[PDB]
Amino acid sequence: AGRIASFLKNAWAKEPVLVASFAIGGLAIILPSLSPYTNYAIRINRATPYNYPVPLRDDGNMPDVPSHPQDPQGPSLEWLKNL
Amino acid sequence: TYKFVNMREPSMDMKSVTDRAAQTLLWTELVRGLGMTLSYLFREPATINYPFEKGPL
Amino acid sequence: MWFEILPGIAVMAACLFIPGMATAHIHKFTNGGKEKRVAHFSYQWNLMERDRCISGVNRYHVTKGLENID
Amino acid sequence: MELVQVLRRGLQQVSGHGGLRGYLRVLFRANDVRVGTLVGEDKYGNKYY
Amino acid sequence: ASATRVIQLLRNWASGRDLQAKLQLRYQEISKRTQPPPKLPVGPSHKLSNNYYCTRDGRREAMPPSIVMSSQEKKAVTPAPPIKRWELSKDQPYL
Amino acid sequence: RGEYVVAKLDDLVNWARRSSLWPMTFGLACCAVEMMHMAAPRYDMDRFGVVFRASPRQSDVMIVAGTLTNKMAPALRKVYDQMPEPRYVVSMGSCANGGGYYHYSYSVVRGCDRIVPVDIYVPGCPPTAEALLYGILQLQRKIKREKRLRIWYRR
Ligand SMILES: COC1=C(OC)C(=O)C(C/C=C(/C)CC/C=C(/C)CC/C=C(\C)CC/C=C(\C)CC/C=C(/C)CC/C=C(\C)CC/C=C(/C)CC/C=C(\C)CC/C=C(\C)CCC=C(C)C)=C(C)C1=O
Ligand code: SF4
Repeated sequence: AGRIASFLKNAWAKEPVLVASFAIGGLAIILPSLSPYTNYAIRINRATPYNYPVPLRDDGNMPDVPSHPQDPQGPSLEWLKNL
Repeated sequence: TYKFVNMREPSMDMKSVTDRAAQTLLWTELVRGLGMTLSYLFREPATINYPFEKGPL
Repeated sequence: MWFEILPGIAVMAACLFIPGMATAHIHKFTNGGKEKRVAHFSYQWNLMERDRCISGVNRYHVTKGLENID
Repeated sequence: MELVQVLRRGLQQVSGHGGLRGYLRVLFRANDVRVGTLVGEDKYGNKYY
Repeated sequence: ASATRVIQLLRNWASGRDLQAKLQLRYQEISKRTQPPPKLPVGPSHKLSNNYYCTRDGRREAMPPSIVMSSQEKKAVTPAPPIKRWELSKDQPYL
Repeated sequence: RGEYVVAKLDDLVNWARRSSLWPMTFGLACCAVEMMHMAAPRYDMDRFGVVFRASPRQSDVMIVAGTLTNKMAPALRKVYDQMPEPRYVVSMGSCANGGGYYHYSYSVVRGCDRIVPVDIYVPGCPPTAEALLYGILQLQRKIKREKRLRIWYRR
């Protein structure tokens, strides 16, 4: 405890550069997991369409996908509009 | 008599250490120099233009 | 008296101003008044060719509105 | 108003040196445009300010 | 050539001191270049009596280097008493 | 007339030289220290166009300022030979004008001219930082009065 705190204090005095790099470098590894927006970040990347949403043939029994790009059914992203 | 010139041991208090750490990280004495020259930029130049005016004897 | 410094940077201020002024106006002049088109991707480049083909005068910066079609 | 004071002070410089032509003469030939007081003029034509 | 007060603060603030109290450029505070005629003093020997050179010379009072031993118990003696270690300053100790 | 255009090109060339001559960083002795006072803010040599560039490959006027001695005379002439054309050498101070105080000693060359073609001579021991300030400007008048192309068009 006392040795550890003194070693930090001796570091912070002898060198302020690597401790600052080690500190902010250390954080850059941990909070990405704890962040509650990282699952949102992948959703944003998934939302952005670079290729065409190629249509698929109808054979019945397909309620999920819409028949028109205005129908209420289908994947909607009003979460991202407010976000 | 004589006066010692430079052996001033810096304090190791957390305030002093952070002050030195801020000084090293956020360059301050370098900025102190820049502010110095800028102040010494808006002065009046000591030059005199030649023969139209001449130095004092 | 520090004012004498200003004439030096004054002409310099104009000197760096000419390039950005030139490029913007040259682009505005050559490209039919409109700002020069940017083609960072094939879709933009493909779009530019279609404009040139439908222009008839072989010039991308000649946009024909609804009066072209029936 | 010190800005406009030094502005009008420079204006008294150009008027003091016999108008614009005299101002350009001393700027191009004497390199300094400050006005002074004629304390004397020698026989050879050198004005002493 | 008097600086505008606006930049008087700028030069003062940027250097953290009052320049206008004492400037490097000189001004009317200098001593006048024309001064009244001075009357210089006389020396101590400018006496019109009892100023004989025999009791005033300095050159003719130097003897030849005194000789103390020539190649032609006693206590140990240093050339001079050892110096006394200088005391620390009073007006300004350790910087 | 071709004389007119030659004279106009004459004035153009020398004016560039006299307003941009660069005194070398060549100091010797007592005569050099006050020459710094010329470069000091009091007189500000740089305001007259000159810059104190080292490296005789990039200098015009050589300020021989101080006592010129035997052991260095080869070094100076090597330095002078390295200077490109045009090159001028202002003998500055009485030591470099003939030997100065030590004219009669055993290891001083009596005069900088015996090694180098010496231009305008500025006297003084030392010449005041202003005394050769005229010396530099008086050389600028010498540069002004040259003919060069005028001789070439009449050669
Ligand atoms: C030993 O002894 C010594 C002395 O004494 C003998 C001295 O005195 C002194 C004291 C004197 C001093 C000045 C003190 C400093 C001197 C030193 C030697 C100390 C060491 C110096 C340094 C560490 C710093 C050195 C700094 C330098 C050299 C400054 C450099 C920067 C500058 C801005 C200055 C130079 C500027 C120049 C040359 C002008 C621009 C250059 C051009 C080429 C001109 C422009 C050209 C063109 C545009 C090209 C043409 C094209 C055109 C016109 C375009 C149109 C045409 C087309 C075809 C396109 C010292 C110290 C000394 O030790
Ligand atoms: S001329 Fe005089 S000042 Fe110059 S180097 Fe010789 S002795 Fe020194």
